[PDB]
Parts: sequence; C-alpha cells; structure tokens
Amino acid sequence: NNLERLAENTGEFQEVVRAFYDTLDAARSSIRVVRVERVSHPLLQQQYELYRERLLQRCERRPVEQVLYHGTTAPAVPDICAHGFNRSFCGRNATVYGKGVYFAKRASLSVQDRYSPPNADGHKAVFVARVLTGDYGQGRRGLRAPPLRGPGHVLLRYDSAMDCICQPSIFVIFHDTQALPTHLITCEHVP
Amino acid sequence: WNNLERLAENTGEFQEVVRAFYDTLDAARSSIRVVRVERVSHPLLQQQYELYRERLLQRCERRPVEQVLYHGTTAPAVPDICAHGFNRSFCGRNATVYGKGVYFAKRASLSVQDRYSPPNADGHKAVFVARVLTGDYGQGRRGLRAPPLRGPGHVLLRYDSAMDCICQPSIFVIFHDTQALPTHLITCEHVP
Ligand SMILES: NC(=O)c1cccc(N)c1
Ligand SMILES: NC(=O)c1cccc(N)c1
Ligand code: NA
Ligand code: NA
Repeated sequence: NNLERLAENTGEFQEVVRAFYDTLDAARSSIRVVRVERVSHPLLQQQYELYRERLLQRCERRPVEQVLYHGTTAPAVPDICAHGFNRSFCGRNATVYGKGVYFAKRASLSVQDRYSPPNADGHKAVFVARVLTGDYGQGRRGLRAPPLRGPGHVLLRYDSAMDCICQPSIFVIFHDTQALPTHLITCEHVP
Repeated sequence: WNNLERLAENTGEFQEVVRAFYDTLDAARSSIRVVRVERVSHPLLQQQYELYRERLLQRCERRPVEQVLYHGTTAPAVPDICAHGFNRSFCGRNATVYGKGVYFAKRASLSVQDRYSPPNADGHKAVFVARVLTGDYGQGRRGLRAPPLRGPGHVLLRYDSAMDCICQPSIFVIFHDTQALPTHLITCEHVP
C-alpha cells in the first residue's frame, strides 16, 4: 500500500498534528486525531516537483507553494492515494469559486462534516497537501478553469483560484499534478 | 512564451503529419483541406508525460503503451489545450458514452466530424494530434470517472484507459491530464 501509519512518537507526527490543531479554531475542542498516515506516490511526487520547479522559475512572487487541507469521504481516500486529487474523485458540490478541487488554509473548514463526513466508526478523513497555488486569481462561480488574467499579462489564466484577495482561505486547483497529498489525518468528533 | 509554431509545407515534419492525417481520413479524404499545421510545445507537460511513459514501459509487458491519436475540438478550447494539455476542465467537454474523460480517435475520420471539430466563423476546424499513453485498456462505460475495474485475475485495480471495444479499438478515453501530449495542431476545412 501507499499509506504508512506514523508513530505518535515522531517529529513528523507531531508537526502534522500541531499545524492541524493550530488551525482548528472553533472546532479544536471537539475533534480528536485517531491516526496520521504518510502518503507515498513516487510518480505523482516527481511530476509535482517538475511543476514546482517550473513555477519557481516562472513566478516572481513567493510563496508558490502552500500546505493546505482537503476533507473528503471514506470511499475517495484510496483513489486520492492512488491517483492524487482530481474532480472525478473529490467532492463536486462546491462551484462558487470554480469547478475544481477545493483546498483550505485552515483545518477548521475541512473538518466540517459536509466535507469530511464520518464513516461507520465516526472516522473523518482530512488530507494534508503541498499545493502549487502559484499566482491565484479571484474565483468565479461555475468556471471550468482558473480565471482569466486579462490584458496586463502574457499568460491566459491564473494558476489557481481563491475565495478573496483579502486573507485568502480557500484555493481551487484544476490540474491533477498541482497538489501532492503528503499525509492523511483520520480524526473524529469528541464532546 | 509562445506555445504554437507554424510549420512550412515543404518540410519533412509537415508532410509526415499530413500523410498520417489523410491516411486515416477515409471517406473524408476528398473533402478535407489542410489550412495550416502547427507544432505544439509544452516543456513541462512533455517532461511529466515522459515520466509517466517511463513508468508505464517498466510496468507493462504488452506493447504499444503509447499511440498517436486525434482529438477534434472547438476554436475557443485551442489556446487552453496548448497552454494546459487535455482536460475535461481546459478541453471542451468530451462525450460521455465510455466514461467521463478525454476522448481520442485512432482515425482522423472520426475527429474531423463537425460534431467534434466544429468550424469557426472562417470555416476552419481544429484537430490536435497527440501522443497518448493508452497502456492497458478496458471497455469503457457511461458514468465511469476512471478507467474500468480489471476484476478478478489481476493485481491492479483499474485499467490505464478505456476504449470503445476490446476488438479493434477506435476510441480511447483517458482520465489523467499527463497521459496525453499534444504534439501538433491541424487546422483544416471542408471543401465544396
Ligand atoms: N474539501 C475541503 O476540505 C474543502 C476545502 C475548502 C472549501 C471547500 N468547499 C471544501
Ligand atoms: N474530440 C474528439 O476528437 C473525439 C474523438 C472520439 C470520440 C469523441 N467523442 C470525441
Ligand atoms: Na492574458
Ligand atoms: Na483487480
């Protein structure tokens, strides 16, 4: 398999859980981490690293890459581990910032049941991902691609879409090598 | 920054692309005129594609893993395909009958149909030529959002691509955006 459980013991586990809890906000008191698995996908990772170096070479602005969260359903977990994030596996209910795959800066958003619904055991799946957001532009409802840059720009479209230029909290990506799942956090609601 | 480079007619590359096009145009051979052929260049996508190709060649015992195929499209999707490759998101929607992916034709007679490459205001029709990593394929069906399941007797869960029929496949559906590399764009027209 492509998932490897990490020991609570480790620096990796602790930094991943630290960042998760540090952005749970309101939800922090009622969410418990069950386990954290490292995700491995050698091909996708190498494809991502190529996309990353190209963006670093092209983009004058920094950062080009962000750590973001993605809540999903139990059934989608194996597909995302095998094939990365794309529309066909990920939730296709959100259209307000475009018809792509949605990622959150803060876990408080991804831990909501509408995005990471519990399975039979009450377990919820939240991926942590390295995402090449690059140059993002304001998302538009129903758009199938990232928004157009317009005339002050040699490129046709932004690299990603976002909810708002003021404290962006949601990013929409439209290419399947633009986000590399690094970890899967299984968590649960606890009073 | 330019993705597209017009080829001169009196070059080996132009002539080779056009011969392959006419060779599978079938009954349309008589009625389709090539206006322009352009080379598509997308260095990042090509490298990502070459990595996928290498992995598939290592994993697969059968051959060929890669095929030259055709993709008809609408005028407005052309700049997105050159800049971003083939997607449901950057392409124009494709068909749905063998799954919700990107559709490629073995024969240019299929892609040249107006339903897939509708003429623009000037009567010009756009057909990409692509290298496509079809790998192991299985029968596609409606509503599939990945290649079909391989079923019992296979180590892998799914095929690499879907096709119309396992005997003499003529259509392939791919579901990953690094699985197809546009190499050329043929602009053609109906002649009366
Ligand atoms: N699936 C998710 O974690 C998510 C992230 C941001 C926005 C939405 N709608 C969903
Ligand atoms: N867009 C295309 O050229 C094409 C080829 C085969 C089948 C379909 N549906 C489309
Ligand atoms: Na522009
Ligand atoms: Na199987």
